[PDB]
Amino acid sequence: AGDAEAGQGKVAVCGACHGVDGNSPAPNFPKLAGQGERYLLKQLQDIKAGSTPGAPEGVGRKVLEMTGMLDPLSDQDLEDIAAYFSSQKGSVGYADPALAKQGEKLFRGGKLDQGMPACTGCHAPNGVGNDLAGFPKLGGQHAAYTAKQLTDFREGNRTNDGDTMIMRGVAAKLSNKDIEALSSYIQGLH
Ligand code: HEC
Ligand code: HEC
Repeated sequence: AGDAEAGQGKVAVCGACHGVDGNSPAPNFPKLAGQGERYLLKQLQDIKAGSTPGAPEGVGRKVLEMTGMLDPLSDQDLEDIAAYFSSQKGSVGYADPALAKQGEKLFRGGKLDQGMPACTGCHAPNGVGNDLAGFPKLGGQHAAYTAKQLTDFREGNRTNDGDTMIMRGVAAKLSNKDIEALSSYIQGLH
């Protein structure tokens, strides 16, 4: 576990994009505020490994917008940063019913015809996740971000679910329309 107060001092470069408290309105930059600490730590570690210049291909999580950024930070610094954002208050955004009605049916019901589970079992009915398990909070996340993650899991661009193999398999059954719908619903969910 990290020291949130210490992490508050280690995130100046992050602020422009993620916001000082981890809530920015920038739709492609994920909100970090109130995310589970274990999840954030894993992602920081994975992003650090996959985004360093010369990283071996397919390792970790390669975030182009964060190349080299986490390189000077030690493990404990990443924990402190995770603790800092997890301690912040998340926000909720807009769920357009034209999309979010179908998004809700998918989120709660899955696509059992295609063997795809509902999302609620791991990410909770209100999208708060399960951080003791490391299942991320989704509720309130920017739709464009969420949509990109589901697309990346489906297309094999995001592969840092290897410890569980879960999201690659889930996202494989989602259409572009399904992803748009889910992401809209999730943006307003709490
Ligand atoms: C804008 C140039 C950024 C700066 C500065 C930092 N981050 Fe970032 N972060 C950025 C993007 C575009 C993304 C998403 C990439 C993609 O998949 O589409 C990210 C992602 C993260 C995450 C993952 C969050 C999740 O929900 O899985 C984390 C934990 C993260 N960023 C942390 C982080 C920190 C601690 C930074 C300062 C050291 C930082 N980011 C800067 C864009 C930008
Ligand atoms: C448990 C069996 C799960 C089910 C069913 C679904 N998800 Fe999931 N999801 C799970 C884990 C273990 C992870 C973490 C992978 C990692 O990198 O450690 C996730 C992650 C996501 C994300 C990424 C969130 C982020 O902040 O980047 C998204 C957007 C997500 N999951 C969406 C999602 C949806 C919409 C699902 C139903 C169709 C769903 N997941 C099911 C575990 C599980």
